[PDB]
Amino acid sequence: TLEYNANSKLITASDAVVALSTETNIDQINVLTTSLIGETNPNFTPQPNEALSKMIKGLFESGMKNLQQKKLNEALKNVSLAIEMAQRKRAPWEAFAIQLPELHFMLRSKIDLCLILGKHLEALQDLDFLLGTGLIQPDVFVRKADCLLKLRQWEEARATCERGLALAPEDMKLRALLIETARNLAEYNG
Amino acid sequence: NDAHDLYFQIKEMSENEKIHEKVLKAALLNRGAESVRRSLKLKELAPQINLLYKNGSIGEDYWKRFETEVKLIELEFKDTLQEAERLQPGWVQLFVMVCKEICFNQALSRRYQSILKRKEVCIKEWELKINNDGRLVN
Amino acid sequence: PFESFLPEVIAPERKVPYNQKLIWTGVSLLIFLILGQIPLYGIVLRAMLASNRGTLLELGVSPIITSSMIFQFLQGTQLLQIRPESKQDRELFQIAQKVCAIILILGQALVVVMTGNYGAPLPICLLLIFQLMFASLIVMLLDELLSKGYGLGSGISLFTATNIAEQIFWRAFAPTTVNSGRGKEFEGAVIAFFHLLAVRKDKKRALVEAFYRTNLPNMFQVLMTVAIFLFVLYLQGFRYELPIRSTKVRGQIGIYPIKLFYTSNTPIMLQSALTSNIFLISQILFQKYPTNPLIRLIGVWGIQMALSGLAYYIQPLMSLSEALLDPIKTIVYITFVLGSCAVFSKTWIEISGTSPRDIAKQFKDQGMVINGKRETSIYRELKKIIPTAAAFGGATIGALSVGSDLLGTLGSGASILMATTTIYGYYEAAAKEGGF
Amino acid sequence: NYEYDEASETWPSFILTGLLMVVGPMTLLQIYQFNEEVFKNLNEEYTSDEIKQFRRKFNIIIIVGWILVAILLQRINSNDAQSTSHGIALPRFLVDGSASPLLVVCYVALLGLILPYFVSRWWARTQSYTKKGIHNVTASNFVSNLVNYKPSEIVTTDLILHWLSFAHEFKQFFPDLQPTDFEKLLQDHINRRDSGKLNNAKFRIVAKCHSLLHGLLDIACGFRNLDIALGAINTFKCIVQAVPLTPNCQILQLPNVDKEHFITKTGDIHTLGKLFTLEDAKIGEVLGIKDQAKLNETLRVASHIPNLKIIKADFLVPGENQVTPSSTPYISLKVLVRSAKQPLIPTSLIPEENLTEPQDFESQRDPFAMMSKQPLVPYSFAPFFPTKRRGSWCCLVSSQKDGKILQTPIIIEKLSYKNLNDDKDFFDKRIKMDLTKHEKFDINDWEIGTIKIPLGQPAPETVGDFFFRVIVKSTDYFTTDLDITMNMKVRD
Amino acid sequence: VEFVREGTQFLAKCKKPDLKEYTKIVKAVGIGFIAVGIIGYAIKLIHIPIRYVIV
Amino acid sequence: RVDPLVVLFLAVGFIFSVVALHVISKVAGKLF
Repeated sequence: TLEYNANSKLITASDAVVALSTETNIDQINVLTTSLIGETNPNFTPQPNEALSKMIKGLFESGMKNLQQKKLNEALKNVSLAIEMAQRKRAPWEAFAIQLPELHFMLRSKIDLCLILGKHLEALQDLDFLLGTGLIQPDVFVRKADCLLKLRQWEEARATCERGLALAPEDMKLRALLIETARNLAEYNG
Repeated sequence: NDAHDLYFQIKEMSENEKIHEKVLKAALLNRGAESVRRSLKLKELAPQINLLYKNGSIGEDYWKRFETEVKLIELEFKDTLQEAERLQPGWVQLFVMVCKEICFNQALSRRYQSILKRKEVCIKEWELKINNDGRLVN
Repeated sequence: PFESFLPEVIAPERKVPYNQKLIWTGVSLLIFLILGQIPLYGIVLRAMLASNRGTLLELGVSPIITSSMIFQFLQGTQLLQIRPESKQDRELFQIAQKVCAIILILGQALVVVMTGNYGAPLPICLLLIFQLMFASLIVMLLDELLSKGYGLGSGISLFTATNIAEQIFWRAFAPTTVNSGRGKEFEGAVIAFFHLLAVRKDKKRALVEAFYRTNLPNMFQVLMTVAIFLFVLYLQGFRYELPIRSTKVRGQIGIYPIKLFYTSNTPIMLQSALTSNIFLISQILFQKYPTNPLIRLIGVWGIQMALSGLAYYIQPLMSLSEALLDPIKTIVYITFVLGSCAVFSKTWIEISGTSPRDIAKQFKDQGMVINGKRETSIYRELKKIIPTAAAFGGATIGALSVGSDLLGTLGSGASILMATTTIYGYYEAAAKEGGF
Repeated sequence: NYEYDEASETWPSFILTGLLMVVGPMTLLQIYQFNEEVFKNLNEEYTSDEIKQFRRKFNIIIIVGWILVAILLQRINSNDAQSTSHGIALPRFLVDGSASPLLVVCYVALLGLILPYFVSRWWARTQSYTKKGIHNVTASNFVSNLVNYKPSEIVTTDLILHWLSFAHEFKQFFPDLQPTDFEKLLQDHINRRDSGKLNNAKFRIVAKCHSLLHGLLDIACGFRNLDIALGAINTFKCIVQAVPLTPNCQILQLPNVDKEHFITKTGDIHTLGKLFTLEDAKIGEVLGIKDQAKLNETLRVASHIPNLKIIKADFLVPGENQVTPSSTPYISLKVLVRSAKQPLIPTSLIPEENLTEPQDFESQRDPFAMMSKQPLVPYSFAPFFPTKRRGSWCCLVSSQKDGKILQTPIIIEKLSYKNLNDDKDFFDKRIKMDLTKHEKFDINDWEIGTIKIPLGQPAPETVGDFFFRVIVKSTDYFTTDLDITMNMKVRD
Repeated sequence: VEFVREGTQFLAKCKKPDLKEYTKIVKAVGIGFIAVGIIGYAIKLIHIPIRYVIV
Repeated sequence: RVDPLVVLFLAVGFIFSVVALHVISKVAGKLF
């Protein structure tokens, strides 16, 4: 079953245990309802909003400003808040070809900052998402193999370097990464 | 495992408890997005199933079942679109593109949400010793 | 062209494995063999054990064979104008097969039941018609089933090979006896051998008495037919393998086998049909007119073997005694049958579209070439291979038939050759495809 | 009309001949009637009794024919004995006595009941199984599992065990248990735990999992999915060796070690080469067993499992010298089965004779005949698997532009393990004295195996370099596998 | 006599079967021949007393 | 349109029907 709130207009399943599909569908319906309550015009167009994009850009600029001032802690926080706001306060029916590249452009800077700071697992997961969602470039496999070497996974690092060289065989950093991976693996087996 | 019956449940709840009007539109858009997603999935999976069947590795009844589901999805989409016409006057030309976009948007949203759970499985599998601030302590 | 909704077995959507194929073949064969041993209902030694006369298999496969040959002749004479570019005229020809076969079955059943010896006096006649119609339709459906893909091959060839093997085995292991004055003697070879060896208690005499047996089958014929079977099996593996390579998609290398038995049992069949027809014609002509110069010249029939006639000159030799009796008849008959087989094989390869020119055309179409030779010489290379193969295959088939009829085997060389070819086809297909 | 045997004077001879033609050949045929396996003895010394008992639990016709022949011959010899009169050999009471309706009723029964029922049973039984060897419901479940598979969910061993626990072939064995019980039994097997009462069912389903995992791998390669295929191979390894997947597993698959000591004491030994780097007694002191008669067995097991290594790999087309557009090439690998104890032999020392392909028509018409002539792989050392298995290597090829498996996996079974024998024990890693310049080292004694994989798809019609990825994994041990990339230079 | 010479020249270049292949050939073909012959003979023999009793 | 089992059943049914007709006629002639 499922109960319907009155003042918040949010649907919640009052059952003891629920499946995962039911829960994610109820969450999607809640998101769509919270968007429709806010958007006024009944015949809404897939055209993106303006004030939300302005706020997101302002937050991302305030986060990028701290790099020039050499504060690598609050810059990452501001970038994370910008990404969270972009993923939270944006209606689902907005243009996908405009909603995806902004996420890519902010996630790239977040990845660079997390890699420079010292966090490697978060950066590795961000690289994996960014590569599985449709972005394959030689500037991705370099960083992915870097993380996989920093947290000591040598077979995956070698496979990543090989797949990176199978796309841009003229690269000068993937070759050094492959040399280092081969050395570490030969010390690992011998 | 679908969002088809959840809209009907919300509809029967509205017929009794006088819920708002936009919840119906939300459930309808969700059902339309799911129908579009399933149609694209079947359109992309058809050749591999055909090859598995021709090679003799899937059976004889599953092929008929797949061919039946192919048109069951179209019937469901037509019913959803008729209901969209019934719910709002002149909302059939834009409903399709709205669903076409919310499908991709919510798929991307789920893919991005899954990384928090994806991050701990690798810790458990590789036996990492991660302290606070995400650094390694060997 | 027209619309027809006739019962037909649908082909499997996927390739059937070998075990199911073998089991379906065996089951269909068992059904066909059981169907031909049950007599009709209303009809009024055995007199029905030798031939399938008086059973539900009266017509048998005869209407199917007649429809096949008449439509094959109509296709060969180029009056249908078939074009393989369409996938509808083929189905039209296939349904023409059946619409001719069914009406031929109806006509033949009517003629047999209204003229045959079953009896002129309505319900009994209707039942006798329905039995034959249902049996022939069952046989046709079973052949179609075996041909659609559920069986190892065609149905007619399997049925003929089964009949041949059954006759060969019944001539040797027949439990029936014959009592003519002296006593009861088994009509088999091995059965009578063991019987005369056990009960007579005179082994030295019983061996010669059961080994020759001028009046009934004996053991010498069994040994001779086993030897001829082994030799025929040996001459089936002969093949000329010339190397070919592809030019469209490089990396496709193989061989093209050119067998020795290139015509594969056809010229001997043509020769046998011609000889039977001319012998029957001469016999009927001698029956009609007692004495005439030309009729006395062609053949003088007497006690039925004609004497001092051309039919006598072309009459086959049953044993070595007749051969030694008149050397001229042998030295004419051997050369006649060998030359006829060779000429028939050559004409058949020239007619049936298997001439070296057509093979060269197929090679040019597929894009293949010969390994160590050029492109403009495939025809000149096939001309030096295929005609000699066909001629010598025909000559060898004729010589095998002559030797088999001379040594006095349990079955003629033509029937053993047909059965061996039919079974070797299944064996070669199973080996090439791969199956248990 | 026929005349049936009235005085029993003809049918004895017929039955005697019928019996002889069957007895003679059978008696005649009764009168007429490459790879060293080192683990065949050491496997039966470590298998527990509960598995031995399970594997244990789960000519008279000639003599009777000769006695019947003797009886028939005695009866024949004991007997007393113009137009033609035909007769039959069968006795008279069979057709004219009181047993006349019995013959026809038995005929009608055997024709109408036994034939159609048995034929229908055989047809319904053969129409239910898949060409691969698994049920139709199991294949349907596997396809339905891979259809709605969220790509965000990461594949593990627990996921594939959960998928396996829904096989229909597990229900025919024990129609009382539930899929949760099957998953619990599989977890108990992998974690080396005791079930108490369902051991005879655990062993059964664990021995059955072989065909199920092979079919799942086939279907996953058919759907062009690499992660699920790799997970299936790893799960097969874990099921065979009875060990959960961890980083230091090549050293935990050994027969007699204690994890509570090795894990907590050492933390840098993860492979077998790193283990054989240490001395002879240091290995025992690290693994914590301190028993020489018991240390020699584990050292004989650890130095006899095969590791691979490439010598030369390229795309070859039969009858040409290069790859051209729309041609049909294949893959040619020259591997070297080595032990974890031997040092590396340089590729330059190979005399180049074993690496070249013969150029002859009989050799280039079918390039797999030379591969099909190698000896089989010996029996593996798996004391916890119920049945007895042979080794195997599952090789699958994928692409590098997108990362999708593009053909079903080839499974090789013939390979030569000559380099693992005990006569080449001088070639040890701890001597560090450049053992290539040794008195016993002859580079013509080391065997170089070959692996040929048909590509199944022709070369692209364009011109350029196209990269692939070949993976050759084992299915029994946790050894060193192959993972190489190679490109075909379509040059026209 | 030239025809026999060409025939022998063709027979020379042919590919005769060896012992290992001829054994498989004779085994398979003999098995098939016996399998069809025994079935035909048994069906022909069984139906004599049945056809006596029934008809 | 028609399956192999249908053909087998048709054949066995026709054969058994003919045999049953024979034996029924024989028994009827023997009794009366």
